[PDB]
Amino acid sequence: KSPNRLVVDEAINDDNSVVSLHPATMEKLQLFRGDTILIKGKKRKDTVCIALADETCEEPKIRMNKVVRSNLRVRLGDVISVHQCPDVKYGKRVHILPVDDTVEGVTGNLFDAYLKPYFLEAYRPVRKGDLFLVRGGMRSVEFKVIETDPAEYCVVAPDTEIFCEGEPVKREDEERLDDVGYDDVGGVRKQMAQIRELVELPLRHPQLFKSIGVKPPKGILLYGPPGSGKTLIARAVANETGAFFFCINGPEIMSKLAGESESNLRKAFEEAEKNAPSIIFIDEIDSIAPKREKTNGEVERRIVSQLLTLMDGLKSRAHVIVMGATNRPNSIDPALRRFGRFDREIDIGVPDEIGRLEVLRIHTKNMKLAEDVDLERISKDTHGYVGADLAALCTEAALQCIREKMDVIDLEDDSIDAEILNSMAVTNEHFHTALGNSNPSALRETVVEVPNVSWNDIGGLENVKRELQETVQYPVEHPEKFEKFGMSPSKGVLFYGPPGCGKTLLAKAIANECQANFISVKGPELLTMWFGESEANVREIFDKARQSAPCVLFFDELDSIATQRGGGSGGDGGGAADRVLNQLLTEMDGMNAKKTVFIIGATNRPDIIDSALLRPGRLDQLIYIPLPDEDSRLNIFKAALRKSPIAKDVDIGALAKYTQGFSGADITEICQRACKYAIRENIEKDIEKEKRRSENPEAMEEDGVDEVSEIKAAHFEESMKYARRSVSDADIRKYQAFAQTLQQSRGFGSEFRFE
Amino acid sequence: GNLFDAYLKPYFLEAYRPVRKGDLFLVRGGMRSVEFKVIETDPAEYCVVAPDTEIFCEGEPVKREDEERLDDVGYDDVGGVRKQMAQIRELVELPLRHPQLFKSIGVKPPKGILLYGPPGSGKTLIARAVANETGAFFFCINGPEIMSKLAGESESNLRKAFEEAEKNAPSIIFIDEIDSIAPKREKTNGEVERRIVSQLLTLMDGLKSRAHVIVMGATNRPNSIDPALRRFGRFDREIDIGVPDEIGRLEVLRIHTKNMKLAEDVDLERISKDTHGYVGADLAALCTEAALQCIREKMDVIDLEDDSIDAEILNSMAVTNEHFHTALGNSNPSALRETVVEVPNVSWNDIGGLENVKRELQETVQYPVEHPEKFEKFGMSPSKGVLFYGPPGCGKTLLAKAIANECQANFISVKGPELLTMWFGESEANVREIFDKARQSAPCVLFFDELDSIATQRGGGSGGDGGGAADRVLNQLLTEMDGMNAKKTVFIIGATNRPDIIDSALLRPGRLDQLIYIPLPDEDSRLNIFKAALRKSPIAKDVDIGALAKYTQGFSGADITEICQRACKYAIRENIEKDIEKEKRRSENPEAMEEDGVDEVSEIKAAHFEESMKYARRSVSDADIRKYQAFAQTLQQSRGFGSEFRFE
Ligand SMILES: Nc1ncnc2c1ncn2[C@@H]1O[C@H](COP(=O)(O)OP(=O)(O)O)[C@@H](O)[C@H]1O
Ligand SMILES: Nc1ncnc2c1ncn2[C@@H]1O[C@H](COP(=O)(O)OP(=O)(O)O)[C@@H](O)[C@H]1O
Ligand SMILES: Nc1ncnc2c1ncn2[C@@H]1O[C@H](COP(=O)(O)OP(=O)(O)O)[C@@H](O)[C@H]1O
Ligand SMILES: Nc1ncnc2c1ncn2[C@@H]1O[C@H](COP(=O)(O)OP(=O)(O)O)[C@@H](O)[C@H]1O
Repeated sequence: KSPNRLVVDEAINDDNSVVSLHPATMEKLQLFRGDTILIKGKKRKDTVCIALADETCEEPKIRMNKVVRSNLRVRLGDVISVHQCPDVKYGKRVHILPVDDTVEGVTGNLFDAYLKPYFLEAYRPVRKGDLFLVRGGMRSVEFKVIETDPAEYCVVAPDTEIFCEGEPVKREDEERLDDVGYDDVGGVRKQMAQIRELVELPLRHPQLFKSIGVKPPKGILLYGPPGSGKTLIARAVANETGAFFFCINGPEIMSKLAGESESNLRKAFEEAEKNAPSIIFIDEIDSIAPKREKTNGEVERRIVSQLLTLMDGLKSRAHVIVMGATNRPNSIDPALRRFGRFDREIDIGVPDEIGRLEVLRIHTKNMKLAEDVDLERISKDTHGYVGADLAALCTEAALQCIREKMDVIDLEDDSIDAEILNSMAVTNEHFHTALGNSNPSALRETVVEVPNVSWNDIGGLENVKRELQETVQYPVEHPEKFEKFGMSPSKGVLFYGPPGCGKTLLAKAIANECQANFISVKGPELLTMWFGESEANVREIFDKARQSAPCVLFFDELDSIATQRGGGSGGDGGGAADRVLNQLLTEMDGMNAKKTVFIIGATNRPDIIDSALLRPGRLDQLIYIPLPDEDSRLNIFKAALRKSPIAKDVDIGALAKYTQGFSGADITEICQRACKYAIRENIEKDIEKEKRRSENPEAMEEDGVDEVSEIKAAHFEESMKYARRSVSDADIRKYQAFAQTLQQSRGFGSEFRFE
Repeated sequence: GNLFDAYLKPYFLEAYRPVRKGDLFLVRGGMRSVEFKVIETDPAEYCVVAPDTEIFCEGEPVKREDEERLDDVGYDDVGGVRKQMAQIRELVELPLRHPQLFKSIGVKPPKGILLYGPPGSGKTLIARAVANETGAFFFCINGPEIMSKLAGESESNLRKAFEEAEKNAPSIIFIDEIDSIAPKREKTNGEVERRIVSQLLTLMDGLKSRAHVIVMGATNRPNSIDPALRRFGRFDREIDIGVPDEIGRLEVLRIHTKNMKLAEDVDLERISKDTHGYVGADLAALCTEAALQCIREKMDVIDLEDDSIDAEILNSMAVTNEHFHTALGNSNPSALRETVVEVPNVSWNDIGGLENVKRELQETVQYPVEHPEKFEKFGMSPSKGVLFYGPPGCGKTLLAKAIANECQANFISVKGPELLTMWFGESEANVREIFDKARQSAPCVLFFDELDSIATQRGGGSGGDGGGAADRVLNQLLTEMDGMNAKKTVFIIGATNRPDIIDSALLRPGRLDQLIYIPLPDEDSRLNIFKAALRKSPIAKDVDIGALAKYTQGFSGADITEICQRACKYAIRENIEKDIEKEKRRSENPEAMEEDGVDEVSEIKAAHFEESMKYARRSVSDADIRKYQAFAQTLQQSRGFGSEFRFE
């Protein structure tokens, strides 16, 4: 294996003529940064590129994009040869023609529309016969290079002539460059990695499994909310590995007559086996094999059995992978997930803020977004949006831009000029309107997130922070030393104290600091899961916690369900609170084996909490969160005002001294009322602009920077007029009569000295 | 490749294995097994392999003769089911190994066997092993395949199978997934659904006389099928293939890694301890994932490609502990909710004190079962109901586990929340199922914990006046305990923390009528508990323990364990801070020397114990002790009766 032989890799930058290598890789071949490098591919193909040094890449791997790989007829992870050749010289004339399959409906000067920005200031190497993709005008166009002066390869220069006259060329056997790839899917990085590591061996190296004799995975079930992108992921995996893709739709198979439905699956399996390696995607598999409780027999029980038979009908491996897709794991019957039929399961959940931003950037790559568009704000605003909703939002923004452009020009005809299409810019107003018009679809889904709260957002509670670190961070980040002492740490924490003191913030901060997933569940949410209880849902939550390890499972508002039976709980009819409490106890007893899931509970009435929760193996550790002291009150005031442009004539310290018995929520409410007063004052000052000009039309422009109207001492004094304490004095002593009994430290202070 | 150095060189290394011309042998390696057939040898027919003996191997592979495959399932390919394997072997040894004897004796042999357990537990594996190791003919019937086909064809397939099996007697018919063919009669689906099952029943009676044919069913739950299948003659035998225990899981892991070259650092015992709720299929998948991870790591550095990997390359792959750890972390169990019938590892030495309770438990439990021939001599039947009461966290569950282990009896643990969680639209059979699982596992100890949730008195000391959940379960428990007295080898032990509010229906004779009070440990027992909790922790030499026991008054065993846990956490923090010094010093001075002179143990010192004792909390108030004493004395009647009864 010569040093000039490497393994291709996917690149972060999507430039069509840029290849990234580590400096150590280039040192072995005398390659320098910014040079011109030839790469040889398969089936007698080759390309020319330029090199950039990136330290993130590794020596064995070379980074390229999809277009270069398509030109080289190679796939990801394949082996290529890299050579250097200084014969690449400046060319005089290069003749390029577009592809007929992509230029339908657009007629005009494609030169200034696409090629002029494409070759502007970039010395992109060009080889005769290759193809490249240009994105613009809300579409993508394939251009195939026809001729060039310097033999086969050349460098485009400002003085180089670019010939483009001629009819569009006809597509050859080369694959489409607009098909789905790994760059067309966003927010599913972990699941994408799992699927890639599951399917890399059976697909990229099939014959190896004839030699080793180990059975590769066969059945994969993807589940998630509709529109989350299961089919997109399947198609991307199939395309980027070069596999043959056969798509089976559940409605189509089920709709057809009996016997035909059984024959279609057999034909599909036969074709996939004959065209191995291949991927069979059974879209919407829930319709074919529903749960056995349906009690509908005859034909309903035939095909599913046949399906099971045909799942076992694959007598031996044939480089064939079946990929199911449903909405809920419990929707299908258990017999489908036996050993050999469907062994692998992946959850494609609703994306988070970063995933939503990635999807938005994916769906706007053909659009010319204006400079004022802020996709980060849109990603923050869209909560409960699946990728389909984001795609629809982008389409609506594009359509609004098209409507605004057509409002002023009556283009009509049959083909819009390419320059006109490229001149359309989508602004922030279109996105705002489309976002306001649209509605989410995955609001009720349990979100598994990594919170943004850190320790710096919490005012005080330093001892609680230290105890939480010792309790949570060490068992997971440093597990190799806990086993040395032979003592297994407890995984149950219960925060108790006055309401609005920072228990949820502490849970989010400890989840974020350990870089662990966070799941938040409330008592009303547990009770709302139908009073004709579907008792599996609670278990589902723990299941979602089990596959997301490491994770922090936070239960809030336990006082609604976790009250003692009869002694301190209303509703003696029962069946709702007691049932959920028993299910929680059983799940917490059964969760001890995961070793990486921490359960945190919060309550505001620790005296009436059920004693069954405090037993070992359950939330047996108790932490008391008190009202913040004056230093912590100063910290909370500073934290609440981290963004508000507060005026310089402020004290804050006397605010902390004055606010006794006020919780953090009360401080936040005081700041909110001060902000409202400042808003009112700013509005009244803005009204002066209209009033003065109405009283005198000859008034001059007074728009000398907008009046900030900072939070001044007057606003704070007005807000403090009705500042209400949320906790009475009796609450503090009630909590103290539980903390001291749960500490046993008033009489044990430095009184145990032994040698 | 060079199969010689790959397989034969280690096979004949230092072993003087006799070799006969014409035989075959199996060599395991490279994640596979290879059959080698001996062709020739110099000393006539038999010879002894020696280091100076030439080994010729050049030539094409031979073609398989009528000899059976050596990779087929056998008794060594099944693990963790030793008792059930013995039962099946003793049930099928006579009809299969000695068939014609049943034409002479005239006694009807067993015909129908139903194996049940969680999916993936290994029912088909057991059936195939039994069929192969007895030389019987094996016909496999799959429920989905029979049910899927059209009407009339489904009835004809069973008839053809029975005809073929009878014509090729002795034989075993395995009806895999029999639950689909004959579900419970409550399905209320008629016509075809009622045809085949009836036909099945007919074909179960269609075997007019014995024909050296054994039918072997396989379902998931005994109550899933209709009762008419288990009539006299159709399906008379039933075996439960439950989820394996730690030893069974270790056996399965060793079974599935016999073709793999495990590295020296692999500790399968830790994996067996870690995997809880894993059926054999899950363990097989885990081993396959570890092997695949090893293959990926090996392919990461070499681009072998071609079409056939060299045998030496395959044999060079070693599976390490990191691969097993990663695969175990990735995998998830499948039998978590199954009732586990285990033999606990707790012994008397793990319990601090309670010597009188240990003696009473021995007299109550061990003697009636280990020495039953002398109880009948006196003519008095011992009671089988014990109720532990006392403060929480004092060792009632430990006592139950220890008494189960000392008698070498199975242990089943059930909690009140588990009983209530069995749907509030109660499937009332589940409680009975537990007792049924106790009945077939005799001798067994059935331990009920946290009875205070369901066993409170009706109305007087129980919340939720709507009813239907706690009272129903209490009535079912009373009925089952009344009906359990006939087994003579099942002991029911209950534990509660509020004996004053317990229902008086439980204390009647024939039920948990014996009461034992477990008190807070005394100072000697506190010393014993401190010693037991620290049996593995490397405690420092500057410790007293005795003054710890003296100081901890009103602290339960759980409190002592929590104190030790907090001390361990403090030691962990100190060790982490000391480890950070290795990075800090080298960052402040890159020319620092290697200070890795054995890892700092950071033993539990007096400072850690003193820090932990700062917030050491008593879990029981002083009122709890007197509340329990106001029940113990009334349940003992011994304050006024001490050595006051002297008669001759
Ligand atoms: N994670 C994602 N990234 C980018 N696009 C997505 C994503 N999820 C869904 N989409 C878009 O949604 C459209 C249809 O979604 P689809 O995959 O059919 O839904 P389902 O997964 O329920 O079958 C696709 O055209 C795709 O562009
Ligand atoms: N110690 C604190 N530091 C910063 N913010 C706080 C603190 N305590 C309360 N807050 C504010 O109070 C609001 C709600 O408090 P929350 O944590 O929900 O109360 P609880 O602990 O009762 O759930 C949060 O938005 C948070 O900003
Ligand atoms: N006790 C066991 N020992 C060894 N392997 C087992 C055991 N139980 C299950 N397996 C493995 O599980 C695989 C399939 O299990 P199977 O017997 O088909 O499940 P079921 O019993 O539900 O039909 C078999 O290939 C076997 O190797
Ligand atoms: N006498 C004792 N000897 C040893 N350990 C004990 C003792 N009492 C309590 N423990 C410890 O307390 C923990 C839980 O006690 P447990 O037996 O569950 O209490 P309960 O009897 O209320 O069920 C166990 O892990 C055990 O190690």
